[PDB]
Amino acid sequence: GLFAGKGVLVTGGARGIGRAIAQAFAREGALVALCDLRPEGKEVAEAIGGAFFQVDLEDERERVRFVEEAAYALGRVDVLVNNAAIAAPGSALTVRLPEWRRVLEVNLTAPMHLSALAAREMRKVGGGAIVNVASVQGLFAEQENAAYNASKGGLVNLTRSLALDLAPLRIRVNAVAPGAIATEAVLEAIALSPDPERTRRDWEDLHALRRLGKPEEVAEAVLFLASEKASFITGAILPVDGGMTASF
Amino acid sequence: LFAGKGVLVTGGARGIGRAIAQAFAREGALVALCDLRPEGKEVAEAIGGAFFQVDLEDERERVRFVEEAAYALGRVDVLVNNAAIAAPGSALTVRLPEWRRVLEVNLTAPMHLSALAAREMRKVGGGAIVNVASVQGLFAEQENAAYNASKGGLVNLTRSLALDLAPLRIRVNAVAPGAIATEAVLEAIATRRDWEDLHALRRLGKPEEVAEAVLFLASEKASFITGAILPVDGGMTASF
Amino acid sequence: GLFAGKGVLVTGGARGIGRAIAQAFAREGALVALCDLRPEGKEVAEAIGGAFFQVDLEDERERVRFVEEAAYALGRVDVLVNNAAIAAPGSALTVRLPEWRRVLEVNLTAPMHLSALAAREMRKVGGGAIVNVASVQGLFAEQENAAYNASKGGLVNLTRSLALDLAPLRIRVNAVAPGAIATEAVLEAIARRDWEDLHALRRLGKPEEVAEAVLFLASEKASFITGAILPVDGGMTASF
Amino acid sequence: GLFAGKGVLVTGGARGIGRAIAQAFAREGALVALCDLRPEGKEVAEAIGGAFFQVDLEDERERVRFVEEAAYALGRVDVLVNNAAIAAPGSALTVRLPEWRRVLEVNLTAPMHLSALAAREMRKVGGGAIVNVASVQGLFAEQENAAYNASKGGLVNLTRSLALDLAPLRIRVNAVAPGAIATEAVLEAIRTRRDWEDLHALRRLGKPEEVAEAVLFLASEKASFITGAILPVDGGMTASFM
Ligand SMILES: NC(=O)c1ccc[n+]([C@@H]2O[C@H](COP(=O)([O-])OP(=O)(O)OC[C@H]3O[C@@H](n4cnc5c(N)ncnc54)[C@H](O)[C@@H]3O)[C@@H](O)[C@H]2O)c1
Ligand SMILES: NC(=O)c1ccc[n+]([C@@H]2O[C@H](COP(=O)([O-])OP(=O)(O)OC[C@H]3O[C@@H](n4cnc5c(N)ncnc54)[C@H](O)[C@@H]3O)[C@@H](O)[C@H]2O)c1
Ligand SMILES: NC(=O)c1ccc[n+]([C@@H]2O[C@H](COP(=O)([O-])OP(=O)(O)OC[C@H]3O[C@@H](n4cnc5c(N)ncnc54)[C@H](O)[C@@H]3O)[C@@H](O)[C@H]2O)c1
Ligand SMILES: NC(=O)c1ccc[n+]([C@@H]2O[C@H](COP(=O)([O-])OP(=O)(O)OC[C@H]3O[C@@H](n4cnc5c(N)ncnc54)[C@H](O)[C@@H]3O)[C@@H](O)[C@H]2O)c1
Repeated sequence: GLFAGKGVLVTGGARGIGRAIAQAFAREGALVALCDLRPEGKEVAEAIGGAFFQVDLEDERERVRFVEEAAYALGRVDVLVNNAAIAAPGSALTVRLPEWRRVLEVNLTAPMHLSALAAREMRKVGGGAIVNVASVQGLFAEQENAAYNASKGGLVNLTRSLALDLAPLRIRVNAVAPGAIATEAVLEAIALSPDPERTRRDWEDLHALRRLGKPEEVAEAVLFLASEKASFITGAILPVDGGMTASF
Repeated sequence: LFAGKGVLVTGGARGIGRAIAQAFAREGALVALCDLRPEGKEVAEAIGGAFFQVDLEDERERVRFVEEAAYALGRVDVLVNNAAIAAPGSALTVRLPEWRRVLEVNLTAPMHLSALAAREMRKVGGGAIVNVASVQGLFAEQENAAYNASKGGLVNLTRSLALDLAPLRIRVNAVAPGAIATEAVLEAIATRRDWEDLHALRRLGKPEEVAEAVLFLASEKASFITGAILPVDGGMTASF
Repeated sequence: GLFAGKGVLVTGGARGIGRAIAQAFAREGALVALCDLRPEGKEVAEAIGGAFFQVDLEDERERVRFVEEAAYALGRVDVLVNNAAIAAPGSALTVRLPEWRRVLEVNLTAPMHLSALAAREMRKVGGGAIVNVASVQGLFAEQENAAYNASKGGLVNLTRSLALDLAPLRIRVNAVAPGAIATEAVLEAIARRDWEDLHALRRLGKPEEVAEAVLFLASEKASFITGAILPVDGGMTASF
Repeated sequence: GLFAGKGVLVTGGARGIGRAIAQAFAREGALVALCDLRPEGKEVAEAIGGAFFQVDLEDERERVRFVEEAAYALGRVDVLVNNAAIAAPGSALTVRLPEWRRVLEVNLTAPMHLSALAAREMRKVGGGAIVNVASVQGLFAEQENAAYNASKGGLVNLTRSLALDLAPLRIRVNAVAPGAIATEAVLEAIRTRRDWEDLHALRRLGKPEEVAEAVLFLASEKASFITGAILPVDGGMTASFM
């Protein structure tokens, strides 16, 4: 397929969007290596004949291990998808500094570090592509979600920085900015709200298509940006939000 | 990807438009392209599509194009608004007639054609529209006022269309190309290194590269993408 | 008087934001020349001690006449505020072409033309400033308001174009992008809570609040600000 | 003037834009408290009749102490300007993790923490305003300046987050995004002159005072319906790429 025999690294591929991305790449012929804190990642890799590495991306040593083991296992690195991320509820008034720093480490520092590590391996095969999974919440903010909004905002401009600095290595770097996608994490957030039915309706209506997106739909955008079909696209931020950011 | 689907492409005689027409035809689509330039005839023949000589500045001609194209293809599933013109000059030098002509072709025409095409798309349960804007619709350049204003208008019109056509199951997006090596560019030059260095990839883009982005946005693979503006500029807009 | 003795042109100053802008400049000692199609602009001018010109900005001849007569009355032109605008309800599917074209003429072509005309007067005094009143609806769209969305989107990029081309004449050009403001025009459309909830401040803005932003951008305090689009929306565009 | 009797906190006020900002607020009648790691900030405070606090903004304990002592000295806190910042040359390929983290701490975490601390003081006087000094490099990137581009990008969206969360406390939060400003640091780093200047439509570098004027406006009541906004003060740099 579009990625036959290509080595693809996907962070946080145990479930949700990451899992959809890992499966999409496998369906296109890629040799996939994914990591996650969740042991369920093992099953995902088994189903797609890929490799799984249980990794805590908050730790710089673990990030180094993941790229090394993935590179050795796959034999090459062509694509890196920075999908793993976390959040810490609260505005600047109540978020605790340690939790805030942890979100910045996992959501912003990790993608920066992993991109550098992956780039050095891509150099061996003449280049490659990196896709960062940001969010519409990296372009705009929401109440009580300071750490997430700050870190994703940083990820958006980091994507531009990486695009400029890695262009010489023939590595393109882009990001997708999803709107509300029906992943386990979102279904949980909705189900645990005081009025789940109402919440679901409200979230759906944030999009022009009046429905939540599907993980597979975000995966298709990532696949496109990581493919040679997007050869003149780099440093771009692509919203995959069913029209959310087109109107208030 | 588009086997048997009806696709309308404006300004398909050369450059990006021609590449777009060829790309859809390669994917099995029934393509109807229009242009003022007669060479569009050979493009249609080479890809097995239909050519219509149309002056998009004229509203009657726009109505005629969609009617004739719909009849010829049998259905309309995708519309690509690619045709455009420019009128050199700042607000201080541009003449009103030429300014209005640029707005008619670059902004009014896409609005009108989208409405006409949408009515046909309703017959097949929806579809997709892709507008070819420009980085010069998100930013400006010296002495190119009509182009900058019309393309800026096209960018927000894309958002408007996305909102109003969502109920009809029609997605609407736009691509914003940077410097692409088309006849128009390989004419304005007729500078070289300057334009190339405007991008991080340090080279001009190829028409085919913009076409691939257009095909993606027009495809079901972009099912949750609407109202979006995608730069295809080799990293130009990522830095100054 | 931050603008004491300076000549200021304000379009659409009979009511709403335009009226507030005219009053603000007058309060600061400026010689204000405001135009509008509505007759009540006369009373506004009388109350602030300025000059009123009943003009139909859709007419290019009247636009030329306005700047010429206003310049003569004031003795000099230092600032131009393009505030006049109209809308045509409807999506691309229902808007009439003639109405769409008229919205483009008044909302986009008129500001382009007036800026050029005013710039020639500002040259006499070594430069000046132009402030275009765009809208959040020039950066984003809403349902059934295609003409307004497209024209305001064009006005946003035209502001960038003008800033680039007029810098040589030492004329800064910026735009304000107001969110929901409590003007009679808005009060009519409404005839509430939802519109207020669109802003983080949870209230509609006052015309006077938009005027203050306009005066800032038109002042020397904003000497290194040009080609900028400043939202005056109570936080609306900061979140969904 | 616009800030007569108002308590204003300015970070990194020893030199450059921060110094221009402190001087501007004092010029408008404000009671200014500025901090900086550089001891010469004392001179700025003395010149404008304000208060100086030597502070290492990378340290959370010193940040808490700064707001506490500044609030005590001024008697009230109405405005906070997050101006202090640092950079760490290098792309993601060459930057050292520790320096990258330090840049995030000073450029992004510090403004977040300080905004929270200052907001609690503003609540005592019915609200206030916060202005973050971002950069055009928070909206776009440049070569080999990853830490700065990432932190400023985060600061831009943090500005939106703060605006949404502090609105109820009647606190507006906005940011300015300066282009090339002729600070002593920039004047020393400098064909090179012409190139940097030609990045702006005005074809010249901006003055620190010009950025200060925008900050004053956004922090004033004249900007009462402006919050969560990012205002470029770049002489037209971001209006064009050619
Ligand atoms: N679902 C949405 O609506 C939505 C919208 C916008 C952006 N996104 C982004 O999409 C991505 C995935 O979202 P999701 O909904 O699938 O969420 P998710 O909770 O499933 O998170 C992604 C994966 O990251 C893993 N992970 C988190 N911290 C880790 C760490 N320190 N080490 C290793 N693995 C770690 C998690 O275990 C999880 O499997 C994220 O970057 C998220 O910010 C999602
Ligand atoms: N080439 C670039 O670098 C570049 C950059 C940004 C945006 N774009 C956009 O891409 C599109 C195509 O660009 P291009 O470089 O191929 O230019 P082009 O000169 O080849 O123009 C496209 C086609 O439009 C046709 N056309 C123009 N006015 C027409 C009318 N009234 N009726 C019918 N046909 C008409 C022309 O004959 C031409 O074949 C345009 O919308 C342009 O604005 C191009
Ligand atoms: N009110 C809001 O919420 C809001 C929000 C965003 C942007 N805006 C913008 O602010 C500006 C003023 O808005 P407003 O609410 O006061 O509206 P308004 O209805 O009062 O319109 C402004 C003035 O323009 C005049 N005008 C219109 N067409 C004219 C023509 N051809 N010749 C001469 N005068 C003409 C009108 O008579 C009116 O007095 C407009 O540019 C509008 O798009 C307003
Ligand atoms: N100079 C420019 O061209 C330019 C352009 C865009 C944005 N900016 C922004 O404007 C602001 C000021 O820039 P500047 O040019 O005056 O730079 P600067 O080097 O003078 O730095 C500002 C001040 O911050 C202080 N500072 C740095 N780290 C500190 C710490 N840990 N604790 C306490 N004080 C600390 C420095 O001592 C200095 O006095 C910054 O936020 C910068 O990113 C500057």
